[PDB]
Amino acid sequence: ECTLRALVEEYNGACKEAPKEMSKQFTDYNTFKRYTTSKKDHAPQMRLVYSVRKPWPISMTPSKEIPLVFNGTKLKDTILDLGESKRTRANIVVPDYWSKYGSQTSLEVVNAILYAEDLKVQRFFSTEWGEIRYGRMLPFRKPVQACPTIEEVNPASIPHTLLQVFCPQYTTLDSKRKAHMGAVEKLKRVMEPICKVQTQESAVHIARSLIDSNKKWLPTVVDHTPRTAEMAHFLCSKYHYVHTN
Amino acid sequence: DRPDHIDSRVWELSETQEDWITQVHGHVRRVVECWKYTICCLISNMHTHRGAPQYDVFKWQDRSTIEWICSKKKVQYPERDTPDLYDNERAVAYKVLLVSDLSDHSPTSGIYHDLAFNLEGEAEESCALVLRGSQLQDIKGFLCRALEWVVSNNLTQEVVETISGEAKLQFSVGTTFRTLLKRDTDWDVIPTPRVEPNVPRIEGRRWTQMKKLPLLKEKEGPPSPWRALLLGADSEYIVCPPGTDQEAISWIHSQSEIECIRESKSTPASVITCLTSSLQSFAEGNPVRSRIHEDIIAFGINKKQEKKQSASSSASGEWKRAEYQVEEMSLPPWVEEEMVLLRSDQEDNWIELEKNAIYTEVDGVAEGLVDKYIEIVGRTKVASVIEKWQIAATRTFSQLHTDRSRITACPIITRDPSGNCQFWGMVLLGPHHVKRDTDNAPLLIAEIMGEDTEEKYPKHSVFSLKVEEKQFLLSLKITSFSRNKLYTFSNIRRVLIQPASIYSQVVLSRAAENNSLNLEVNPEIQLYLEGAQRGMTLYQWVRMILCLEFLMAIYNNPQMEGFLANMRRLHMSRHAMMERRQVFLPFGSRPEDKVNECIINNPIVAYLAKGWNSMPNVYY
Amino acid sequence: MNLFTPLSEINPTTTQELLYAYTGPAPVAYGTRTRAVLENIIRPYQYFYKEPNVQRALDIKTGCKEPEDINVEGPSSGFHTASVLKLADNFFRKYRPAMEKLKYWILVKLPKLKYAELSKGRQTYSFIHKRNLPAPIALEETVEFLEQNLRRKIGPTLLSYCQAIADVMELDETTYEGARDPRPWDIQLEEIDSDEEDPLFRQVGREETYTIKFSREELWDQMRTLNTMWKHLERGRLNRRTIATPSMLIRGFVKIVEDAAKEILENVPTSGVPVGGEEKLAKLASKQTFHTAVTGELSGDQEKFNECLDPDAMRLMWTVFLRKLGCPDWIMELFNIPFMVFKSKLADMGEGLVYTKGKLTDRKPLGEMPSEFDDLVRNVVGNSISCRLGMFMGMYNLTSTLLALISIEREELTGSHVESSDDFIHFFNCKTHEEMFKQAETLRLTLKLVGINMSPSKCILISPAGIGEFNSKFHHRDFVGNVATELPALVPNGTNPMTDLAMGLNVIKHSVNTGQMNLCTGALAMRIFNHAYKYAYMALGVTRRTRFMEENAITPLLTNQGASPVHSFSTMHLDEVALRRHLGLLDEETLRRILNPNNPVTQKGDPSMFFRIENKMPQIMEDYSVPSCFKYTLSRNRTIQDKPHKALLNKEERYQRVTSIINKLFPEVLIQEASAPGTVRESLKRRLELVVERSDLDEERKKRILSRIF
RNA sequence: AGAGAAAUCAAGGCAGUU
RNA sequence: GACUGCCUGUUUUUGCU
Ligand SMILES: Nc1nc2c(ncn2[C@@H]2O[C@H](COP(=O)(O)CP(=O)(O)OP(=O)(O)O)[C@@H](O)[C@H]2O)c(=O)[nH]1
Repeated sequence: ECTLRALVEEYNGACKEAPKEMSKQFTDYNTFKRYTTSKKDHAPQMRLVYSVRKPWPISMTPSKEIPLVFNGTKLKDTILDLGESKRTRANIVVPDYWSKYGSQTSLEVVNAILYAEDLKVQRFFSTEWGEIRYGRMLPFRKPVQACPTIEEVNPASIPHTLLQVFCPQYTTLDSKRKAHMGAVEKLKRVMEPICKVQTQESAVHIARSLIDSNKKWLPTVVDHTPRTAEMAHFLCSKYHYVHTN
Repeated sequence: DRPDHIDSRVWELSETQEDWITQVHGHVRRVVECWKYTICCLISNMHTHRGAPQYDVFKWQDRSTIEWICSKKKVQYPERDTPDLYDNERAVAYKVLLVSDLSDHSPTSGIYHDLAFNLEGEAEESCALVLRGSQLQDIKGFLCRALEWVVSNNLTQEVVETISGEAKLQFSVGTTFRTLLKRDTDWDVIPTPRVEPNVPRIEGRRWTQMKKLPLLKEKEGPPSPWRALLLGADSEYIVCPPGTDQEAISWIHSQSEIECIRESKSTPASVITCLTSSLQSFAEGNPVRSRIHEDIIAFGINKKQEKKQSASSSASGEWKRAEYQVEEMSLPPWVEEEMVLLRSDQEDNWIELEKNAIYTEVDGVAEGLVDKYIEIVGRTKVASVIEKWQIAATRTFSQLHTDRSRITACPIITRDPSGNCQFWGMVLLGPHHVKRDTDNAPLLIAEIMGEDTEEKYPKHSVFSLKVEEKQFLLSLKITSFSRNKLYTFSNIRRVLIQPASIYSQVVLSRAAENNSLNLEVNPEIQLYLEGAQRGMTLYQWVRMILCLEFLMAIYNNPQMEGFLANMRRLHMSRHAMMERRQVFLPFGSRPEDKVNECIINNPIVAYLAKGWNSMPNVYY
Repeated sequence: MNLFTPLSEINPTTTQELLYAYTGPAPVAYGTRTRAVLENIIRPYQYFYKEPNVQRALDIKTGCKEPEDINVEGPSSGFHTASVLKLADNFFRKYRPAMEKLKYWILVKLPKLKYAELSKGRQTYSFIHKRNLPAPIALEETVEFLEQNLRRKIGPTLLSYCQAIADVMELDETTYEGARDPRPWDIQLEEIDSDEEDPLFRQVGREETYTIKFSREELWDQMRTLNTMWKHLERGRLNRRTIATPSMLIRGFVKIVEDAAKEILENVPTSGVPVGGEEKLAKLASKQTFHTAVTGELSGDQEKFNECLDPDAMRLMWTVFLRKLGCPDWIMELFNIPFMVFKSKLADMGEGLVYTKGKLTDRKPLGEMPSEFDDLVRNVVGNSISCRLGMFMGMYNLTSTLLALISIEREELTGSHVESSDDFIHFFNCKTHEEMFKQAETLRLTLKLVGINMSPSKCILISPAGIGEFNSKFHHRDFVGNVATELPALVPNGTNPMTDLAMGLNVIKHSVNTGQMNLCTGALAMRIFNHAYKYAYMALGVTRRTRFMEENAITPLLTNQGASPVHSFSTMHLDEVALRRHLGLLDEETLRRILNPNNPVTQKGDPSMFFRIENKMPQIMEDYSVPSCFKYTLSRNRTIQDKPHKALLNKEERYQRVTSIINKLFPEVLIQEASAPGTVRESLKRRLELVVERSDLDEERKKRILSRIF
């Protein structure tokens, strides 16, 4: 396979160009995965308007599918971005150009990246709402599971359950025990199209979304089921309550 | 620091297997683990079975490769009791257990058959049977070297302690760091004060009841001039023929005459040429023009250098500390008339917000309340001023390249439902290189006026504008405005939310008590107007609320923030007294002193303070 | 203001929303912070004695004072040692489950805390660059400093990092030997990965080596040094405050104590500092079992909180707690280092007091010429000044709340108390008004015992309970929402249109869920946010994006593209893309094209993102928006050029390459933390061998693949 | 000038030349 | 001095808990 050859070449290049960073500790990955000089979470609201209007306002990794000039408009720069090794700048309309003239993925990948959201939308659009009744309702807060999950799993065994979904060959027998066998095959069958080494940084997030139960304080009148809690913002209030069936 | 018998390779491999430094006798434990790993290596020195080596070292190896090997060998081991090495010629896994007794066989685990040595070199009889002699002599030599190193350093108690039990966590503060620590405290690291724990009885003070609400200080001085960026209620538009911005500006520039009715020394009358040049350039098509000689005065080009040079030229001889005075000002008369004209009914809705989707009966109810609220507060002058402020701020902050060296024109043009353009004015962004949030971008705002005062607009320069047998007054002020304020005024339409919340609460509470929504409730609400109690309809009230919130927003400053923050306590105390409740205060309690320290010159703060000092102060 | 006070229909408490001006500009601080820092450091030295005497109060090391010395009619700085000891014991005797959980945290979770958790913070003062740097960079340089002056490898745990810090100060002299660009004004370009028509260049920068010499005293000062700054965009005060950041050499020590304090506080029923421990006060308000009793309600604030507190009293309270649980002495020697470094604290001054000569002004240090802070000149160390008494910043809010809570625990005080740093609320339930007055005065005096110092003009007691205030939440028979607090957060963020839309809907939904918004307010906020969203992302009127869509015939199919809104008040939890797919707005082709994994513009992220409104307490927000082509990030800021320390960019790109070779070979570092013992090179080599050997290929192919690895 | 409020902005650096 | 070009608009000592 050429993938192994590419991995070996990338390892050799990283060894050559960064001798010191390769002499670090593997446990330091938890701290240099975030090593950047950028300050983008520092008051981002107050810079948006003139940042998307600045020349070369967007960050876009070099590729051959984006022409330099399309219909007289320069879409991308020929200079790698500052502080970036595999990332350069482009024009703000590059997303718009890609939305029509870009490459296409498979129909199965779309149903995988949009799985949890699709279940949320179908859950919302498969309920016969009752009639709104008005009154001096008393909403009280109580820790309730936010959104429905595919299967009930202890929050302490979620990492050990996802490890059997993505990398079952890189785990011990203890993690094999402390995993919810029953939630691993469903996640595998719904995430196989994106279990590749390119969408594995996005599949873990959504797969965790299907399986993680986060207790959150939500207003209620009657006790929430886990399905009537993601929609509590409009089913209950201090003046109205609609009774779902 | 490495022992001589311990190889460099095993030492480097051991360096990070366990956290030696925070363990009791960590170096000794590292040396013992190196002994065990070296013993395991000597057991598997070039000895092979079939085609692969007879023993596979499972100690100090990556866990994933160990799992791979175990899968090849059809075995599985727990991580916290994993074997040390595996023998493929006898299908058993082994572990090194250097011990002292050599008599306590005591099989540690039934998963791996354990190998124990007496630390003198001899092997427990089972291990002696199950291993070949050359390995035994190799371990004999390695251990005699280990113990000569031990006796050379007097570590026998440490090594027996390590081979006895597991590691113990610890933390160590050195003698030198302790002395540095104790330089500024009378106690040591672990405080042991020689006093008997008790709670003393101290005599305090009495708590006084607030019989009457505090009276805020009405400050005295010259009335506060209007200091907002735009003109507020005294702002009008010119109904231009329908078209685009360029066509409207061309019409305005061609069909106009400019004459000075009132010139202020703050903004000279020679900066009108800048506005005319900008209008001509924007009409020609290019919204950005070069610099003219009148721009140096209208935008403060090289102002810093000339002021610095003048300050250097004229200087005192003491170098005293810097004292800054904030001039005291009284409530100007224009606040009430501003609040009145901002409530004037208009002909069209000035709040045009795209509706959201509707999917549920709840959704339609939510969009009915908002629709009715926009119907209430959209056909009102305050809505017009909010709209003009939003277009002005957005067109100045979006054209704020934030790094530019030429003058940019940003007309304030809106469209009526009939399509006719409405020219409210034009902001002129000048040479700006703002980086810090305190930096000010030069501005030159031309605005259509409704009435000149000379008491409310002292710095503005009023001009007469003649467009098609109609008379308009054009103000022209030189201002500097910061990026943060341009940002927060581009989202000025958020001021419509606080007035909306009050209306929403009233309507929804009436629906809750009536068990049904109406959407056409016009309740009477009692307020202390002109000092007396009168009942008003909540459609004028939300309008008053909206105008007051708009005036507060455009006049927000540290004085307003402090006044509002320290005044909520007094408002809550009034609410408590209205319910026939008693309010008590601590000894040195003067809650009005934190409100009175923020009343300096802000006109809206003075208006609110006067409104408070027109209310009942005792609730019998 | 008579318009904001209704007399019918709705209560004046319901109009507390109108007493906020949050849609206007937020106060911003101008100029030097040195005066506000010197006036923050001198206040603890002015409240120690009942009569102000700074000169005598400058010799106090431990702020212990006698009961008759406490100023009962003013702010009192200091504590009473015997009272602290007794109150820390009374707080231990009650709330014993909390102490058991603290012991559990000490013996289990404390040993398993990693020092990589110091990289999840924000701007940290660097003792090497003498500037504020992001937490990952400061942590990396501190570990590299400690791994070369100690000549050993620091363990992954926080205890290893603390031990390394405690061991590096034993050395007389230390070195750094860092890297910098000699000539940052010479940007050279080379051709990388492209020689085919469309070239791709990068910026190459030189990297020379420079060394900094620290003696023991200079390194000690850098450990004590607190970089100060203005607190911009603070709302609700007339005067501007200063805030400071501790160095990375003390942050681990601080984090241990703060995590233990959090473990205590999330189990004591009298603490409101934890975010989930705020809804308990709703129950305390709903507690109406009063019957013919004189039940008052006191709501107030503490004056000079970070100025009247002494680190020694807090240290003593922690020592009492640990010694009464039963703990090894190194536990009590680990929980006390933070407070003994923050007793020798060296706060950083500004650039100099403003002295004027006529019209021109010059920035000059404290020592030069007299001023109003001439008493503190003896505490000046370089451009920094020492301050034994006082905290000077709210770095310990958790343990300060703990001190207040141990002060609460007495016998005659039989009321309900909720404490959160400076702001608090207390409920009295007595038999007569005089007993309630005694309890209130006893509460005041007990807070003054340890130096909590209730503000006289900010605490208001209502004799019939029912009206109060706690952290901008007003109470009248129930807690009503306050929509005005959320208004500063309804502006779209600055990350990308998808994340901006998701976070805007999440904020509005959270506001609705807390009762701060309702049907009409939520829908109007959504409409306003949608208009701002469309304007801010080049989707209104004639703009470059709309133009490029016009000539190129690209129809708008997203809200950020100018399409009609799809989200509604019911559909706030839903994603834009899935909602549009379900209703038929994104048929199949654009969806297969914008969600393509090969998008060159999309950037991977985290469903949890930073969310601060305006210099308030940072929060966390969920971002479930799918990684479409519209989930991008802005261009990198280029101010770092023309600076000597631009070599951090080369280190950052090298670390990005090392992170890219990882996350491909190790797919288990996305689910849990990295725990493999060893270097990066060895682990990567072993995983290469493991993946190639486990793969199904010819053995000759396999060994040929292995041969290239080097 | 102005913005503004307890002190700042009203461009700042670097290279070469001079 | 200024005077020829280059660079920067959050990274300049300045958004912490
Ligand atoms: N570290 C931080 N602490 C904060 C922040 N905001 C508030 N606080 C803390 O809250 C408290 C604020 O109270 P102050 O000490 O300013 C006393 P008071 O509120 O009475 O103000 P004055 O009357 O002006 O002294 C104090 O402990 C601060 O450290 C913040 O952003 N960071």
